Amino acid sequence: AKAKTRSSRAGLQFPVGRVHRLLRKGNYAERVGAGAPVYLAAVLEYLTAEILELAGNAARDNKKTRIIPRHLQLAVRNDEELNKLLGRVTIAQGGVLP
Amino acid sequence: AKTRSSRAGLQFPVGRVHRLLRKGNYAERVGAGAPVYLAAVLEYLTAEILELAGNAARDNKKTRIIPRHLQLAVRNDEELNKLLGRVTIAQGGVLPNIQSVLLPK
Amino acid sequence: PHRYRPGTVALREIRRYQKSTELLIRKLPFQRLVREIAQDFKTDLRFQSSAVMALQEASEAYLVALFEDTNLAAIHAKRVTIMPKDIQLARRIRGER
Amino acid sequence: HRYRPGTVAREIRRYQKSTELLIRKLPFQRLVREIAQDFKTDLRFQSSAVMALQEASEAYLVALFEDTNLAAIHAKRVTIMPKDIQLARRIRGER
Amino acid sequence: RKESYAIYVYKVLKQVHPDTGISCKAMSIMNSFVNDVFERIAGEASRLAHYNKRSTITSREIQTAVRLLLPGELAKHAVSEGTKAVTKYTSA
Amino acid sequence: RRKTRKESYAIYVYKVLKQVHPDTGISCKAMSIMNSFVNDVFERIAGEASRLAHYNKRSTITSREIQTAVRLLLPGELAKHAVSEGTKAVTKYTSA
Amino acid sequence: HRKVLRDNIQGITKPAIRRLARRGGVKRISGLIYEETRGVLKVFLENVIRDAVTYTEHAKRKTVTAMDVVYALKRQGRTLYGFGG
Amino acid sequence: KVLRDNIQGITKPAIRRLARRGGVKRISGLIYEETRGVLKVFLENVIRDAVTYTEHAKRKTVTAMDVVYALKRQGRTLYGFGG
DNA sequence: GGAGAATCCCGGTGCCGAGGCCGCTCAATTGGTCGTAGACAGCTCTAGCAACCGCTTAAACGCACGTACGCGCTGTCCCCCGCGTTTTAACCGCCAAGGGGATTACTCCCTAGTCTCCAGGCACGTGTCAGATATATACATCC
DNA sequence: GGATGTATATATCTGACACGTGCCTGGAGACTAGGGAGTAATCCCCTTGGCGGTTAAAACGCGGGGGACAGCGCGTACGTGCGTTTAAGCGGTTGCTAGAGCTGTCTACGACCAATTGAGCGGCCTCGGCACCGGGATTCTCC
Repeated sequence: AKAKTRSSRAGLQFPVGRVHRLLRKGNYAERVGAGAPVYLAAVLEYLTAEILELAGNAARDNKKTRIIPRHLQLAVRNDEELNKLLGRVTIAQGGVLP
Repeated sequence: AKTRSSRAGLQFPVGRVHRLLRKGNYAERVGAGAPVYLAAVLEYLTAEILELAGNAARDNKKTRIIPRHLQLAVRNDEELNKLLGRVTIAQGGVLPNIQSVLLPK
Repeated sequence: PHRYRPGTVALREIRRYQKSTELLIRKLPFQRLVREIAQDFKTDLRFQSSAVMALQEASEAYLVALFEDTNLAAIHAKRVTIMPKDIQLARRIRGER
Repeated sequence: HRYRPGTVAREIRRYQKSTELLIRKLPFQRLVREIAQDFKTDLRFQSSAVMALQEASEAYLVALFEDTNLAAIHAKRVTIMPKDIQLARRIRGER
Repeated sequence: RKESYAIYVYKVLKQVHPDTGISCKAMSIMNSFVNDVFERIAGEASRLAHYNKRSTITSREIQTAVRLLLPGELAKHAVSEGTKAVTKYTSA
Repeated sequence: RRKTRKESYAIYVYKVLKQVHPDTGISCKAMSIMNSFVNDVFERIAGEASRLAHYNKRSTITSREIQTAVRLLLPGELAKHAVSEGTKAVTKYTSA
Repeated sequence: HRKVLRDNIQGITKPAIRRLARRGGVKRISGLIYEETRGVLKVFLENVIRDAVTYTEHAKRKTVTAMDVVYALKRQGRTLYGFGG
Repeated sequence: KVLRDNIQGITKPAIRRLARRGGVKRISGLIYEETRGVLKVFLENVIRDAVTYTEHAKRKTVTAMDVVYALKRQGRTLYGFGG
């Protein structure tokens, strides 16, 4: 039959096969279930989109059409839950909140 | 059937450390001398903490080590207190320490 | 009659409670509090007694460590009485609130 | 013409709006090489490595100065003093 | 052959903001971010499987690791997204 | 049915104690604390050596990984005496 | 289904908070400290119990064990020795 | 060649700028030496681990990934150099 | 300085239950063998790191003057401590019931391993504008 | 009201961003075999709930003193501006060195099987440590 990717079956953009490979070759357990890479890829894609939307809103507020680390820093620190998740993380060339 | 701890001259079990390494999902393979090295380091740290704990026990006219003595031994040592800086010892208490600003004059 | 000066009893109690290791909160009230907090995450839960004891040990260690930093802040402000702003500053600099 | 002491500290708004590094690069690189001299002789560095070190250290110092200012305000002052840095570092868990 | 997530990040960006670019430094920051969260979730799921004497990492371990690691509403929405994806993948 | 055998380090900690303090005993709670300490140190060193092997694209955890992990985790003279103890043990094991 | 516990934070009485502050080396205490400490303790317990009940539910049990609490504390950087592990 | 007073290369105006980005108005004169000592301690703690990682790999050049791992292992994750 | 007094510590007394010693069993360790892939050594080679140099100019440095802030002293008053009395609920020791977690045995289905085949992502090469820097300016902040 | 830093608009314009090519490595499809996992049943232990006593702690109220807080004065140290000096940054150059990739070899590790001994559980005892008491000594507050 024709080869359909596993991420097109789940309706995702992130690579399910690469995530499965990185789970297998990362020494996490002896076996890896069939739906664990799909779940993980969906979660990673969701978090990526959540950050990127706020960063693009920040970029538009500053009359820019291109996201730079300053916009990522602003988007993260102005959001409560994202700031809690990335609390011990430093973003290079991000600055601080005025 | 000679044991590996006796070959290495140790008290801790080299076979059990090897098995825990092989079954802990740390790498595909485990070297032959890794369990020996790790068992030696574990026994060294055990002896280090137990010596101070026993000294603290003797300073209090006791002949058994209790968690209070372990707490005293760990917190009175500059490097053990840094190794165990985020560890809570149950029934250990604190170190007697009053700020000098609160003492009467 | 006889009355010790305000502060002698405080230092006496500081020595007394720094020399001991037992738990300073009553056990039945702490257990009721733990069950009440837990009934909001799942109903009809059961606890091992050792679980409640571990919770109490951790909570008391946390509170004593917080009071030490609170005292440091109160002294920094040139006071001997601790106030809620000292707790707030201690938790702010630690990274909790 | 002279601005009141305080008005030219404008500087807070200027340096909280930008993102560039506030320490110069050659002195920091010399300091890093001198510090690393005591762990192993004849070491080499990627430029990427020195820039990462500078980013990390500047972020650390800015985050420390924020807590130092909190302590100075707690003591009902506006000037930061070494005792403020010491209190901040001690409550964090570094002293 | 240094594999990165740059193209998938770009595909997602084209969905949220159709007319917005991104620079190399911001793209590398996003790559570091996705690698970091992958490592966190995978390590937590590994520990969860070890605690229960299991050999397999399944979607249930991933769900519990997400509930342990993400705060508040992020966790709820990520759980819904993951469940929806696994449901779509299975019946297909 | 039958009580499952639980594993601990009680006998080895007791042997080390009888080596250091021949006339001192130890209670049950203190032995549990020592067991937890040994397990925690084991897990820390093993995880750090695992990350070390993954960073260099290796498949084997050797004694070099253990030594580097001990140097990364232990502070001050603890690290020096630990690497000397480990090296001496490995040398004696190999010479046999 | 048992009963619904309510108003149990007041069981953390004032003498007990005074004893905790004494072991903390504190000499004088304001009257507004007790409610602040009750709130702080409630937040701390909520976080730890949330994580412990998560572990308990993943294991598909109905009883919370001591190892659940140990894991919940450890994943927050507050390792506890003496209760197994 | 050996190096000398390079901690004095961290000038006073640079420390003032770092404090301005932190939101500080007035600065005592004794803050500069304190800040230099703190920075030196932090740098030593990070560079020790970075050189350890470099020596374990049998390399002579310290790379950016060594710094990234050294910062990560002490709870100071840094995005922007991991590739 | 003494002097009366709550308060703490040492010695001595029972007295117990938890620590220390021992036998039996079985599962985990050890020894031996074989296969094979990971690791190590040697060679090449090219990118990138170190070193030098010359010039520009912006940033650091040093000095003086003024003023705003930190610090010390004093007085007030309120609110925390100490103590005595009363009231309440924790704790300890029972008992009774049952549910749920651990164990055992069996089935079966899902995941690893193998191999084949193809397509998607990644370097390489190419064309174009978003954002930075300049020049001028009205404006908002400040004294 | 005048000074002065501040955001706004326009012109330049380039180096980084987005797009088009080959291919080869990694992902997908198909088949096979075995062990991990789920189900059902059994059982006992440990969790929940209740009662009763008893007594130690908590709660409450009153008096008083001492510590927090506000105000005032003063002097010092920090900021601000200006002129001078220095060294960082940039653009080049060169050299060479170490990290990276490739190839071949072989030793060390996993896998499997058999033998056996060390370690964990169940008993069996006995003394360090603790509650209680008495005496002496110690800090503590008033004269």
